[PDB]
Amino acid sequence: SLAKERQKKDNHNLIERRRRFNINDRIKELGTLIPKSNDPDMRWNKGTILKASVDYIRKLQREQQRAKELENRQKKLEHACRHLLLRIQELGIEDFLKVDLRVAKVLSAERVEGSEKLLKLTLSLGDEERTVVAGIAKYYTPEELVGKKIVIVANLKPRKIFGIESQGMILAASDGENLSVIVPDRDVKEGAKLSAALE
Amino acid sequence: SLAKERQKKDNHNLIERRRRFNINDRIKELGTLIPKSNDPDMRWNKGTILKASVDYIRKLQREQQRAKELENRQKKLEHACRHLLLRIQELGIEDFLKVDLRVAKVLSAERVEGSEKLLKLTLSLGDEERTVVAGIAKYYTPEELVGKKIVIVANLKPRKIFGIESQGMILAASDGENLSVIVPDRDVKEGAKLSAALE
DNA sequence: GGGACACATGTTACAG
DNA sequence: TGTAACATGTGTCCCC
Repeated sequence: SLAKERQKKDNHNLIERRRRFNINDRIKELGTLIPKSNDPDMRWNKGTILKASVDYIRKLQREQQRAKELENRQKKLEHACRHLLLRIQELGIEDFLKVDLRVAKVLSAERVEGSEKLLKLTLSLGDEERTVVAGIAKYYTPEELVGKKIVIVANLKPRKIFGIESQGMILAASDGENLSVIVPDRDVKEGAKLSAALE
Repeated sequence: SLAKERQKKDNHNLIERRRRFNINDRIKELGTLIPKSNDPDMRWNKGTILKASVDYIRKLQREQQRAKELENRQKKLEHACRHLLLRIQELGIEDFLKVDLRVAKVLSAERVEGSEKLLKLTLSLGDEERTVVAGIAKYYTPEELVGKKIVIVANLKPRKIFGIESQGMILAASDGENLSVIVPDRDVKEGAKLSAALE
């Protein structure tokens, strides 16, 4: 029974060589996130890299109560600014036409893997077609707006989002724990230009 | 020499045994801080606690930088509204505009059990209510103060004493022989913001 | 020469 | 069973 021990040992070896390389490479990542906090006076070993990760987390847990009070405060200041701006009416109509608000008919509603926030969807502006990413996952289901037409912003530059190119942006009114999209009352031909000036 | 051979080993073994104990006891301590894994049936092996803490820090770093941006924005608002209300820009008046002195109204005052000289006030600023503690019980009765409009420092950091949170503190002046609160001369609406009188 | 490291085996749990 | 996850003890390397 010697030919088996030659392979039973070679199997156990690369089991641990995978486990060793796994943990020791995961500690290396931790070393990149911790702050230096000092000059080259202490050598970064696993003993200290871990101790630093613990000490780093506890400090971050201490700042948690401060941020909770800021998010509460911003909900109150956003409500004030929302009402304050209501009495500043100085938009030049030339500066409004710079923005091209357009009606778009939805074609795809591809959810995005590993993401409970963003939804990928292919829109159609008539002749032109675009793909836009929308952070509306937790509220709007994908197979809900397929075929129905919505209002977006067109004159934008294509920017990669979550590894996806999104040339455009979707309008949405929010109320915190719930948000809606913008939708034409009566059906119109998609790709239509929104215009405030009366003709 | 076979003793010196073992003595070199028995020491070498103990030095390493103390090293692994340290970097394993950190992973244990690192596990006490990682939150629940959304699965009440989960195996917490080291390779995952390291992976977990890495991801848990990458997430806390984003949340930290977010509040870092928010407090900057909120600080910018206070700066704008502060320079708004003071049209005649004066350099020497600075260091005092930072103080938000306002006229409040004592809705209800009650003595605090266990304190000889403390008083729990319930101030109204018109817009909102406030609970402020002041140490003037040895001089003012709770029956006197009700309805009396007092000037208070309405933007002091909330300091908790006697388990009650004093949101700002009232103004008082004492000559040593006596003590009085600071009121406005003519009757003005609650929540009126004091300012320097000059032209 | 002592502290940190990676590597090859002995032990336990009880997977898949 | 035979992995998968934790354990110990020994040899190479480092410092400059």
